[PDB]
Amino acid sequence: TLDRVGVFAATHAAVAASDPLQARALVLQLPGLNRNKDVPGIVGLLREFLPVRGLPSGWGFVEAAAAMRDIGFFLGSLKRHGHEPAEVVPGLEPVLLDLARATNLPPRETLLHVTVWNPTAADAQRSYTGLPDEAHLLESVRISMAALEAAIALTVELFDVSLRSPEFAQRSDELEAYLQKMVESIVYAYRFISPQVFYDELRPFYEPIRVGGQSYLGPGAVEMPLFVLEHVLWGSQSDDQTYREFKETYLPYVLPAYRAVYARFSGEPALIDRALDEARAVGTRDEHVRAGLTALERVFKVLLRFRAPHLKLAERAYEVAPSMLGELLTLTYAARSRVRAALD
Ligand code: HEM
Ligand SMILES: N[C@@H](Cc1c[nH]c2c(Cl)cccc12)C(=O)O
Repeated sequence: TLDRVGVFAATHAAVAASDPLQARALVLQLPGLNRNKDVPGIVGLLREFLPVRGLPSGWGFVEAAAAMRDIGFFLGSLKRHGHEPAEVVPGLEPVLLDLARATNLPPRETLLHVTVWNPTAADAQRSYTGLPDEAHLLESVRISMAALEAAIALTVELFDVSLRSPEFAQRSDELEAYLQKMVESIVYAYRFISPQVFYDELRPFYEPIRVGGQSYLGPGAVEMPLFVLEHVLWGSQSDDQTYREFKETYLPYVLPAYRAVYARFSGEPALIDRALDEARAVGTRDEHVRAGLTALERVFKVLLRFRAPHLKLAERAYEVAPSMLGELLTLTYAARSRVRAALD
């Protein structure tokens, strides 16, 4: 039914199935060490598989990203106990920079490494804490990530589709159905994840680390390239500084394609800006214009069905949240309102 998801999931699975450092049984031991707060043990465990003499030259993106995933869980772990991994692990930083080069991504772990590039089986899944809530946390992202990537593709395609065309409404309705997975993610999180366990036990593992003379943020669903999708959809031309800064902050953490998608659309008006300009020039008595705008409004409706419940979720945990959440929600409502005013 959401048939575009399959190829994305299949590329994720290629990385999930890769164990080039033969680290599976070793990374499974990390949660026990984190529970004991055993920093020397954690370093000693990494040094058991960490390449000291470089990366095998037969490797490609898949193996390098898999290697970054396995070393990566030790990065957030060591920082969680108060230590810069690059300061406490000999030869680690060069390795991290080599993997950042091989994958064209930061020299640490990201959301991608800890979720969709991370195998799902109990005898294989990598984790910081080994907690049920962490298992649930990773799954919440696996629900929607492949659908999100498909949604980005659909958004780029929709950009060049004229509102006068019946394709616009059809494409808009299809983009909605993919973004509905974002809502499924939140419903799943609110049902299965303890806010208190997240804040007290999970969140301490996602702090920044210093590599190469700069700071790199830890894994978060904030790194999901939804912001790129909405760059193209509504936000590219926005003059909100805080929002611009927010997008530029997480940009390095997404796949290179989406960094390129983002670059391509910064110089153009957003989809919403073109669609509304077209609607005012043609008229709303054109049925394809009416259906186009109606379906586009439902796209904004589903984004809000993710974003509003997600704010409550974050505030519930931080009751045990960064204000940008509220600001982004307000912006999205304004965009939806513009689409509504196009029909009222
Ligand atoms: C208890 C669970 C969760 C908490 C406490 C939480 C909290 C937060 C916080 C505090 C931010 C602000 C950015 C920052 O970290 O500084 C944020 C942003 C974000 N989060 Fe979550 N989150 C949770 C679950 C999820 C889930 C399940 C998803 C989707 C799978 C998700 C997707 C996003 C996205 C896409 C953003 C960027 C802002 C936006 O699009 O509105 N989060 N979240
Ligand atoms: N969405 C929030 C909560 C979060 C932290 N790490 C996460 C992971 Cl690893 C998966 C899903 C959500 C989160 C964030 O990006 O910080």
